Amino acid sequence: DLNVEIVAVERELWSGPATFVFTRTTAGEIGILPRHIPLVAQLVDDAMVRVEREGEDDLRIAVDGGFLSVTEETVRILVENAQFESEIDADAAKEDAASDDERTAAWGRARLRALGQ
Amino acid sequence: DGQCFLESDLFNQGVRPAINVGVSVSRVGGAAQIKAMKEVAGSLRLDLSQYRELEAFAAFASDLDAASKAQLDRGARLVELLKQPQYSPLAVEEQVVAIFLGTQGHLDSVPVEDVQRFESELLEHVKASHSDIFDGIRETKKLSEEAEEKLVSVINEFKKGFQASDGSSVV
Amino acid sequence: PAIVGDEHYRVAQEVIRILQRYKDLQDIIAILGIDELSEEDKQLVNRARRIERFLSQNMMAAEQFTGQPGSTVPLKETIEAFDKLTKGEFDHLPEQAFFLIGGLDDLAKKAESL
Amino acid sequence: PAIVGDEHYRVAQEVIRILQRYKDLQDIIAILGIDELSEEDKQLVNRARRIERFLSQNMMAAEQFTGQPGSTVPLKETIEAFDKLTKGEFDHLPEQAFFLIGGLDDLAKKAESL
Amino acid sequence: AEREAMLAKTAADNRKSAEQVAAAQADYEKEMAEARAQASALRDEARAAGRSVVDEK
Amino acid sequence: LADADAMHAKALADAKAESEKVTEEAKQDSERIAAQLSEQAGSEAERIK
Amino acid sequence: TLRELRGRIRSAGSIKKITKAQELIATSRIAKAQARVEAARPYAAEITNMLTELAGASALDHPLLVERKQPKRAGVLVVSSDRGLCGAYNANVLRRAEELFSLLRDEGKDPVLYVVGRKALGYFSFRQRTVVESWTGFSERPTYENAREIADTLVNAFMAGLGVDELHIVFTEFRSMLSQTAVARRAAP
Amino acid sequence: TGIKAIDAMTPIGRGQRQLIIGDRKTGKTAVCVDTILNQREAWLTGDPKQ
Repeated sequence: DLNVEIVAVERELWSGPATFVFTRTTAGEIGILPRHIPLVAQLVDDAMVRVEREGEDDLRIAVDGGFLSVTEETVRILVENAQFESEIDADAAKEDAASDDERTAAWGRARLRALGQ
Repeated sequence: DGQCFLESDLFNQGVRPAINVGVSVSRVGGAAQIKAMKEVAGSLRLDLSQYRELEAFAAFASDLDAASKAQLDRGARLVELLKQPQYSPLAVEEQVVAIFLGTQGHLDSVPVEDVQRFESELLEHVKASHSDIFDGIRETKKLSEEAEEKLVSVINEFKKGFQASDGSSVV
Repeated sequence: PAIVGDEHYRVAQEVIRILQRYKDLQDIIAILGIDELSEEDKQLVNRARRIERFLSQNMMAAEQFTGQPGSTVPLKETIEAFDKLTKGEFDHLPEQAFFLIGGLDDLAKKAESL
Repeated sequence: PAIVGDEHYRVAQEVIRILQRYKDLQDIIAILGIDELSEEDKQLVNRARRIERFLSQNMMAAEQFTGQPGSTVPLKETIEAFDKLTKGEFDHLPEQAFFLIGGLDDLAKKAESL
Repeated sequence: AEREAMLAKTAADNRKSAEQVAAAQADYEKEMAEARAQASALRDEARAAGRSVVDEK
Repeated sequence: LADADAMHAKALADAKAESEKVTEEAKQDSERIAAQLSEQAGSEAERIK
Repeated sequence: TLRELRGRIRSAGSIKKITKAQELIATSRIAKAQARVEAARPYAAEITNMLTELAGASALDHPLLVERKQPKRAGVLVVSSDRGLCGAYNANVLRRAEELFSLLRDEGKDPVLYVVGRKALGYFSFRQRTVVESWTGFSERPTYENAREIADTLVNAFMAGLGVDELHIVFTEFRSMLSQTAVARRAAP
Repeated sequence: TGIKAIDAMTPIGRGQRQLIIGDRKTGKTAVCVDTILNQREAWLTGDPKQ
């Protein structure tokens, strides 16, 4: 059985139970179910998270420079900055993805990906 | 030939009598003060004035060096040592021992909440046995080497016999 | 300077400039303490407090109160000591090292007692 | 403690201490609200609020307006009441239970009827 | 089972040895502090009995 | 473990022995103080008389 | 003169109000700062846990874990205020920094300075030792974007070896509202 | 004087003048009454010099 945390350098940002959570990493896109091996992975520069559990319908997220840690009993995701799909703005994300600064372009794409595009 | 300036701020804080050192002084005194009292108290005026300034400073600092903190804790225990109740005049043979306790540092194991009781029980113990200290001081005016060692042999037996209102027994 | 010579008079104006500036900061010092001063003023007040305490002396007449002996400091060792103080040579020594002390040799000894 | 008993002097010095702390904390209470205080400071303010209320009395001047008779509290009952109140023995009662009340038996009567 | 129990008993007895040395110090100082506090309570009772005869007289 | 338990038995015997010395000294201490306050009671009754 | 003294009582009676206000504002801000410390704490614990696991699997040959062949220089980051009125806070930081310099120069390393806050940047503008880089606008409200840049600049200065053989941080460790001290930590190697 | 503070730090010699200056209700009278009460330990001895 699983419990999940999303954590930011300055905040315990969100936590719930978990039974499916998915992440995309410098190794590829990966899902995590209520029993999984212990894992450490680094999320891509333009990275998004989707979090799902037996209690309710899942949740959709944008992340900057994230890292992931797993053991079958507990999962934690560790973030430089995070923004929920309910709080990302399409005009701001599209503008950032057009920028010339590499981290701002990646964060633009991250927010566009949480916006389903 | 001097003043015993009694400060109303110290009197309301409960330091009684409220002798404000530095501005209090005696300019004839020190000639007439008996030799034992003059040996024990010979630094006590200066040690209290430097305590008043050190406290007025350090009350608004986070932390301080161990030598200053030892001087502060000595000073706060000397202030609790010098206060006494009304209509209770001590004989000089009891005063010099009461100041020996504090100036020589035997109060350093005793917390500021118990120090006045600690001296009050010790000065009755030494009035009940080991009275050759008080009698010697009265009959020769001098805290001789053989009275000092005989006093320190008794203060340590009393320190093991004593218990503060909070914390442990003394040593 | 025509009567005491240049080296005395220079020192006796540097000492007075310092203590004057310290006394003209005393209205701030009384409220905030030292650290709220600027660094060119805080440098000054640190030596001013040393100079102020170093103008103390164990007098021959003080022996009847303090029991310590009395000291005599010659004019040349007086000028030299305040010349070195005002040029900043002693700012690493604590204020308690300067109280009631006769000359530079006795300042050194008292500093090593601390 | 020479003219009044040692118990009276101790109780009055403790009531003053508790009310002195609260008269210092009233600045924090007003600017930052009660939630800014620690568990030990809110445990003190709970006693202090009740102590300053329990100094109020239904008195023979107020009989003119309220019709309820004025009350006399004996000295021994007053000392014993503030000794128990400063040691916190009534903290579970609301502040309204302590207003305008004629001693400890009467506090029980208001508090059970409230 | 014997060879495993020999090392199990050796390690357990060593752990209890360190615990029993600690308990020797802790019991020694606990008895000493309780006895010294009882001496202070006995003197203090006699000082209050002394005060009671002073006011009685 | 026999050394440690021997030290526990020794320390308990030492503590009871010196505890007996302290409590015997306190029996003297309580008489010693009670005598001085009895002398104070007689001196105060003499002052009133 | 009475006119002067009446003016000075009016002055001091204004200052007593303005300082009592800023005692109560500082009493608000220590609670907000302790909330942000305890909110940043669970990440620091989990990154330590993750780094312990990776170091368990790693060859450990990462540059920040190994001593330079010659101890040429040492970085000191000094953390200090922009606002005044902080009392001995900057006096304590700057005294601990000058003690750290005495130890480093006793080993033979000359310190090179990185500064956070305007007060220490003033102190090392008066005492003639250079600052390599500074930051000022955030000491009372630091944000991760700031610490990202500081830690990048420090790691670049360590990996450059114009570079440092080791680096340190000097700051006050908050341990209670009533007790804090300046402390010196080696952050690398 | 039989006050610990005064006989330690500001000793009153015979034929001294010692000013017990202070504010109102500060124990000025209580220091002098303690000084006068203390002398009974010497008055019981009949010699005019103690």
